Amino acid sequence: LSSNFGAISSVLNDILSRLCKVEAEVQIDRLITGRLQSLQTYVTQQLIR
Amino acid sequence: VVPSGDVVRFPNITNLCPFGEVFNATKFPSVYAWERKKISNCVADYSVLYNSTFFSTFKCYGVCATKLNDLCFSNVYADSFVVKGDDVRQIAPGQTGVIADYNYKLPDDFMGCVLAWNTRNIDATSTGNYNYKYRYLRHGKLRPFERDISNVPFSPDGKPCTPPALNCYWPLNDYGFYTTTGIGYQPYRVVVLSFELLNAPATVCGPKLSTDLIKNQCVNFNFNGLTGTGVLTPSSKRFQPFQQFGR
Amino acid sequence: YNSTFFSTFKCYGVCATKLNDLCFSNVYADSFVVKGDDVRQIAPGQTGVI
Amino acid sequence: TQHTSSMRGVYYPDEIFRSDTLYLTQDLFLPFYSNVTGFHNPVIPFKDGIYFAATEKSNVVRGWVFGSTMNNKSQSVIIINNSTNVVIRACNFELCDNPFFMIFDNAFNCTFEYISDKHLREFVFKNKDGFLYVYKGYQPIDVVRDLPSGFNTLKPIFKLPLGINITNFRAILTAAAAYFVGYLKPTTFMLKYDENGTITDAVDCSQNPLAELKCSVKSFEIDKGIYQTSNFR
Ligand SMILES: C=CC1=C(C)/C(=C/c2[nH]c(/C=C3N=C(/C=C4\NC(=O)C(C)=C4C=C)C(C)=C\3CCC(=O)O)c(CCC(=O)O)c2C)NC1=O
Ligand SMILES: *[C@@H]1O[C@H](CO)[C@@H](O[C@@H]2O[C@H](CO)[C@@H](O)[C@H](O)[C@H]2NC(C)=O)[C@H](O)[C@H]1NC(C)=O
Ligand SMILES: CCCCC/C=C/C/C=C/CCCCCCCC(=O)O
Ligand SMILES: CCCCC/C=C/C/C=C/CCCCCCCC(=O)O
Ligand SMILES: *[C@@H]1O[C@H](CO)[C@@H](O)[C@H](O)[C@H]1NC(C)=O
Ligand SMILES: *[C@@H]1O[C@H](CO)[C@@H](O)[C@H](O)[C@H]1NC(C)=O
Ligand SMILES: *[C@@H]1O[C@H](CO)[C@@H](O)[C@H](O)[C@H]1NC(C)=O
Ligand SMILES: *[C@@H]1O[C@H](CO)[C@@H](O)[C@H](O)[C@H]1NC(C)=O
Ligand SMILES: *[C@@H]1O[C@H](CO)[C@@H](O)[C@H](O)[C@H]1NC(C)=O
Ligand SMILES: *[C@@H]1O[C@H](CO)[C@@H](O)[C@H](O)[C@H]1NC(C)=O
Ligand SMILES: *[C@@H]1O[C@H](CO)[C@@H](O)[C@H](O)[C@H]1NC(C)=O
Repeated sequence: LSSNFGAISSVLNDILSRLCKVEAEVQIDRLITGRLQSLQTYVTQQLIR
Repeated sequence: VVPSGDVVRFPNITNLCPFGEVFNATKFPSVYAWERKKISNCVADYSVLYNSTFFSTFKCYGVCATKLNDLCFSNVYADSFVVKGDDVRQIAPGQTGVIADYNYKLPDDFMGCVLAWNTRNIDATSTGNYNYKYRYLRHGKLRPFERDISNVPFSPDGKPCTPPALNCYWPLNDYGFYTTTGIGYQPYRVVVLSFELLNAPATVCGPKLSTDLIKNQCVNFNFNGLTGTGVLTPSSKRFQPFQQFGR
Repeated sequence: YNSTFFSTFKCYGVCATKLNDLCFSNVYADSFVVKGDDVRQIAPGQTGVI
Repeated sequence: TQHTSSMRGVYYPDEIFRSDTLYLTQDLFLPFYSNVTGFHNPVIPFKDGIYFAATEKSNVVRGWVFGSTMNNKSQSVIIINNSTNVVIRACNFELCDNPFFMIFDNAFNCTFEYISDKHLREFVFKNKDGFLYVYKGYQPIDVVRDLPSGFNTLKPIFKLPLGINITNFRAILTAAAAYFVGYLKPTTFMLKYDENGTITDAVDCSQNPLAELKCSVKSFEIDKGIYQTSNFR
């Protein structure tokens, strides 16, 4: 959860404190995609085990 | 559950930032010898500038302009100089030109704001104001936030020379400022504000009102611009001195 | 740097600071004259008379 | 003569209060078991930042001068400590041939002023982005004629907002003690942070294959067997 995935920061509340909506959604979507694919990796490994 | 509450905590700072001292000075330096001043321990209201000073250029990198009132900055430096009208577009990251190469360079990862305004009534005379200079010859470019105020004679060979010679030039040129020229040949005063966010205790901050603490309830807190949502409990953890928050 | 000063200078596809270590292949120069308010129409994705 | 800097010159490259953690980075650091040059005054070059160590008892060394050409044609910064106070001054000094503990003839055209109110001193000087970072640490050494083995972290004392090149520097002596200089190189280190926010252990990933294995596994304890490592060589 501490990876920023190419965004400006890994903390979700610091991107919303110094950015505007159009420019904040672009940064938030990278974190959303990274965490979604991390959780997908976890569930696939669990299925095989 | 949906949160019902709000907590705002800010440092106890009452002074106003020296807007008049920085923006309204007697005279500004040249661009090749730009001046840096540290700013601390004040409140950046900037609402007093609405009836006095009007900026042709105001652009902010790394933050939003509408978020500057609820935010709380850590270390602020102000860089002041004077350029002409057509050089104001060179005060930006990733730019080239005489000013961006030999006089003033910005980092690519720049957080701050650039604000410039026109001053023809005070910095321009009828006979000519040949007081502001800029460097147009130099062996190589400049690193960011560095200056070179030397005035040695220049020669393309790379060796010292006495400037009554043939291939020797004085590296500085004078801005010729009149009151009867175009808009691209009029004096402009530029101030670059450089700040960093969320490292240290914040000393210059914003004009927001504080609020009493609420304990043991899911409320939206705001500690020096660090917004969030959670429940607040007393602590027994010990911190290093001058360290604000931990993760 | 001591003769010509450009009101407008903007580069697409490259960075302006990378133009000294770069080596180009086929260069064409297109020259014309417009008025002051048409200079913003010389850009991709623009509309207007020009 | 030449000595060896054994596990010396580790500083804080950042500022966040951090509990129990390990962090891998590449940065300008001092390589482990690398050469240092000892002096028991030449114009020593300042390439990318330096580590300066002073073994002294009577405090015969007094600050430094950093500059480009050591003339009055360029800015130079002087950081000295006289009997009462420590002063930092960035001006166009007439740099004399041999300074004493009066260093400059005149001073003109200048901006930055700052006045502030056997044993070993260690300093790290790093000039970047128009700022000069100075880190300092202290050591209660016994009698020796070499830089001792050990590991001590360096506290960041102060950064100066002065925008000049620094290609040369020169120490300033009073006219028993020795000083050693080492150069910083871009290397890969891994650091461990304890439960108080301090650095307690570090390793250089380019020194030994065992250290490269530690950097690849990202731990200090490894078990019996065979592993595959990355390229930190
Ligand atoms: C000019 C650079 C320089 C810097 C940046 C510096 C930092 C520095 N050294 C200190 C201790 C101190 N440091 C010194 C002396 C020295 N320290 C040296 O690096 C050298 C070469 C001498 C020799 C003159 C002294 C006399 C004290 C006061 C405590 C003591 O007696 O050691 C202190 C006060 C620490 C405290 O009171 O808690 C600071 C801020 N000292 C310096 O001299
Ligand atoms: C800081 O000073 C050094 C030395 O004065 C500068 O290095 C010179 O760079 C030019 C550029 O081509 C060379 O022709 C000189 O030979 C260099 N000098 C030496 C002694 O090697 C350096 O450029 C200065 N810093 C900046 C940012 O300009
Ligand atoms: C006409 C020959 C064309 C050669 C091919 C072009 C290569 C790239 C160079 C373009 C010239 C840019 C000049 C503007 C920058 C300096 C002027 C300034 O901003 O101060
Ligand atoms: C007033 C009626 C509004 C109708 C709804 C709008 C539709 C989109 C059209 C907008 C008009 C753009 C005019 C500017 C472009 C031509 C002028 C120029 O650049 O040379
Ligand atoms: C703003 O400036 C004008 C300039 O004349 C002045 O008259 C006015 O009083 C100022 N506003 C306030 C609130 O002082
Ligand atoms: C640049 O142009 C000015 C215009 O007068 C000229 O005087 C100067 O010599 C030129 N620079 C060089 C290096 O020739
Ligand atoms: C310093 O490095 C050289 C290699 O350039 C090496 O030969 C020498 O032994 C080193 N010095 C010491 C004291 O080991
Ligand atoms: C700089 O030093 C030279 C001698 O090296 C001297 O002649 C000159 O006057 C000095 N400059 C100033 C401004 O004093
Ligand atoms: C040390 O130098 C500063 C620099 O001007 C001076 O103000 C101070 O009096 C000096 N102290 C002593 C003891 O010489
Ligand atoms: C430097 O000093 C000279 C005289 O010694 C003066 O003419 C010049 O304006 C000064 N420049 C700056 C940037 O102070
Ligand atoms: C460091 O942290 C531990 C555990 O939180 C604590 O017991 C100790 O007092 C702290 N300080 C020091 C100096 O060890």
